[PDB]
Amino acid sequence: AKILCVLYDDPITGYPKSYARADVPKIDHYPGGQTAPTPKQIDFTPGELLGSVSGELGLRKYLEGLGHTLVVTSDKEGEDSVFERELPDAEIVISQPFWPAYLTPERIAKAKKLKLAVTAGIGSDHVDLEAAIKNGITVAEVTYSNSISVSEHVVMMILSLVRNYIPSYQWVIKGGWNIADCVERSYDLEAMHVGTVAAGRIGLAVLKRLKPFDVKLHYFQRHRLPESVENELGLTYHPSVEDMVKVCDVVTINAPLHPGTLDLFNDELISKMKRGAYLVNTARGKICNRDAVVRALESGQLAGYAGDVWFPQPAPKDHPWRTMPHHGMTPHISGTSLSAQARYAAGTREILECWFEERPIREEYLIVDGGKLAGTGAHSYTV
Amino acid sequence: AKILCVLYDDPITGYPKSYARADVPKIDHYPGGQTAPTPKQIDFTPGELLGSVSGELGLRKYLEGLGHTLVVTSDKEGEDSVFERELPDAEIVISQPFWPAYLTPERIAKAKKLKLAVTAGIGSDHVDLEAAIKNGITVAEVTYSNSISVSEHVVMMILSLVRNYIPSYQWVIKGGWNIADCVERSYDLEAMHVGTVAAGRIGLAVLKRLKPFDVKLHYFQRHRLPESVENELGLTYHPSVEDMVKVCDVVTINAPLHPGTLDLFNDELISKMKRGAYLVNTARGKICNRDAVVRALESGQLAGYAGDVWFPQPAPKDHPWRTMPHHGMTPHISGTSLSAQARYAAGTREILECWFEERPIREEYLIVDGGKLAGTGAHSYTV
Ligand SMILES: NC(=O)c1ccc[n+]([C@@H]2O[C@H](COP(=O)([O-])OP(=O)(O)OC[C@H]3O[C@@H](n4cnc5c(N)ncnc54)[C@H](OP(=O)(O)O)[C@@H]3O)[C@@H](O)[C@H]2O)c1
Ligand SMILES: NC(=O)c1ccc[n+]([C@@H]2O[C@H](COP(=O)([O-])OP(=O)(O)OC[C@H]3O[C@@H](n4cnc5c(N)ncnc54)[C@H](OP(=O)(O)O)[C@@H]3O)[C@@H](O)[C@H]2O)c1
Repeated sequence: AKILCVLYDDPITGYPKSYARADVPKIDHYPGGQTAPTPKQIDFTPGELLGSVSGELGLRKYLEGLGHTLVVTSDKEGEDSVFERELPDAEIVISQPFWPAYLTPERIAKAKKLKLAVTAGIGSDHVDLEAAIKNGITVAEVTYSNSISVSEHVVMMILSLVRNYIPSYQWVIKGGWNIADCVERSYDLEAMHVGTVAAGRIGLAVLKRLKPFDVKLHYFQRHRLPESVENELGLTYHPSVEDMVKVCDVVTINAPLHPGTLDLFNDELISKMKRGAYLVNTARGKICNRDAVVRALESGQLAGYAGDVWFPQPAPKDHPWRTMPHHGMTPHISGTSLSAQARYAAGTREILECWFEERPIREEYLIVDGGKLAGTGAHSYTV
Repeated sequence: AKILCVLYDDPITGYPKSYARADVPKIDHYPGGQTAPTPKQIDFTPGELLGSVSGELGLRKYLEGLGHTLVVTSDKEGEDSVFERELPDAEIVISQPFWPAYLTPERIAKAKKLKLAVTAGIGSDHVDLEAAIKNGITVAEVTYSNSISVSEHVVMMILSLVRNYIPSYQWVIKGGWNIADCVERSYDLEAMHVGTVAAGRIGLAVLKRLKPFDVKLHYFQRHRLPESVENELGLTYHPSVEDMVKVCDVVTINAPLHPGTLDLFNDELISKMKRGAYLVNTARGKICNRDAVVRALESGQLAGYAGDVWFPQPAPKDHPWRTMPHHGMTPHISGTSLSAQARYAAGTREILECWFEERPIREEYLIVDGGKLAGTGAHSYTV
């Protein structure tokens, strides 16, 4: 069998020979009890670069040792590329959302042998779920593997927007001081109203982290959390996005991309937010209308916007989120920290082992299986 | 009486005509129960720029209503400055740590009428305390007014260093994507060992905010906290800084500048930290040896440094912290967010109202009074 694995390029300075620290903390389990991934073995040391071409997610010796062939490449765009050329032979396709091999219906129609599409990470919107259901393709992702990582990125970006971190760092590099230029748009987060769209693995983790900042917490999702959980964190639930955003100084989006959330934050919804509200989006790019975000930033309806997710990915050189005012963007990185890579690489291997040993894949990893949304997919997604 | 007040310049784009938001949250008290400042009146709306020359800390109408004069300038360095020229006459001198009117022994000795030195903010190391003591000068500061603001900046900076926020932002601006370049030094904070030097108003607030990030917490002070709080936040006490930093992935400094902390983090102490440790200093610049920090970053002993405090202030154009590798600096801004300004501006007025009506200044505002360290000064400072 042939496994088709798309990963991002090595660093332009070469694949690293050393690292800033000697190791990473050992993460045994996640909040709520889900165990860390359980592959029989890992062919890497946590802390190493696994998500790039040279890292191979630590998969080669395990796969080739079973008699399979593994194609690793970063070349994912075009019909004469390595990905789309190898696709008709692939039984298994793997890729990361940070450098996603888009599985369109046209590409799935060509992938005659494809049975398993693995998201090395969290979030399978780059796969056409409707077409995968149609063709009997199983879709899995490493649920929870980088949820905590993203929640850290969120609190970081909220604080950077509100406190005006990045323009202030820029005065340091320009040789200035310019206190009044830094702080004429610098506020404390303390006692602001913060609301999250979704209170799942990331959302709940953001709410727990936000709590000791003494903010007023808000959340909107289709199903409420346990009342006991709400009272312990001081949460107000809202039946609609609209009802939540109208009283929020800061909004975080932590929902998956599916028809319920596509183009959710458009001109209309953003106009219902508070004047000068801050918007953070580490979820998926297309949940916010690209031009509606730019446009509320230029007017001041949004005081700032930040996130790591774009559409498409990679973002083109002229993508307007690069140049819109008052942003604190990164490329899609929060879920591919070295710490997180250790977890979703182990989880990717666990899924493969389950596939090739004809053991069932963890129910929480599943998105679609047997021609339907299944597992976490039926809980979090819509088609 | 004459009040001489030193403030930073208005923005180079002009004193703002509008703000990103309509108001800021009203802060009633601080954690632990200390009330917010209690002036009889304020002549500003919270959220306005008060710490620049045009803001005047909202003091002019009040002071001139009583027949006093108020002289305001930013020109503060050297014997040939508006500040030094106006000083021999002043009964009261006010400045902010972010743009500090340094009250050396020489300047204090020439201030023939000086009886009160107020810090519009927190931290009175810019006043020579021994000379104030000897000359019978009251030194006061608005205790707690921006402690929470700094605790926010700290967590922002820890996350930025560890997750590698700023270089990844620059890849966005350069038109790139470059995941592996961003994340070859990107880590999660989760389960790292983090310790603070001091667990005071800032340091405790830092520890409370870091706890739900699931770090292992450490601290060092001169006075150990009781069991109740050490057990409630999972704190490990260390009897010295040396003992703390050798087990810490991340170190925060949150003590005042006095002889017990001057040059604390020198080459020798920094060399006992873990290889690849991250160092955050929102406390005072001189607590870290300027060149030792540069050396440790150039050698990889420190994986990152970040803070907002420099020496001297303003830092000159060629100050090596602007250009050392792997920094996430800002100018001195954390304690002068618009929200923090409302509090210490109200606190400056409360102190002046107490001065002129011969009411006692809040003991906790006091640093030196009656020829000795007093109030908070005796709790936190040494001479
Ligand atoms: N590097 C990154 O930036 C990064 C990394 C990982 C994940 N992500 C994104 O973040 C998504 C979620 O992460 P996760 O680990 O927290 O997954 P999760 O644990 O399954 O949580 C998803 C939550 O979205 C809720 N929600 C679903 N549909 C909604 C809707 N139409 N409106 C409002 N809320 C809705 C769901 O709750 P209800 O059923 O009650 O509505 C669920 O609680 C992922 O799918 C991925 O797209 C980004
Ligand atoms: N904008 C800014 O960046 C900003 C704003 C405000 C303040 N600051 C700086 O941060 C300092 C602290 O702020 P704060 O609000 O937390 O004042 P604070 O409530 O008095 O806290 C002072 C803490 O320093 C401790 N400490 C004192 N001497 C020490 C020593 N020799 N070694 C180790 N720890 C020592 C004290 O604990 P022990 O007595 O037990 O040792 C105390 O917990 C301020 O003095 C100021 O310089 C910066």
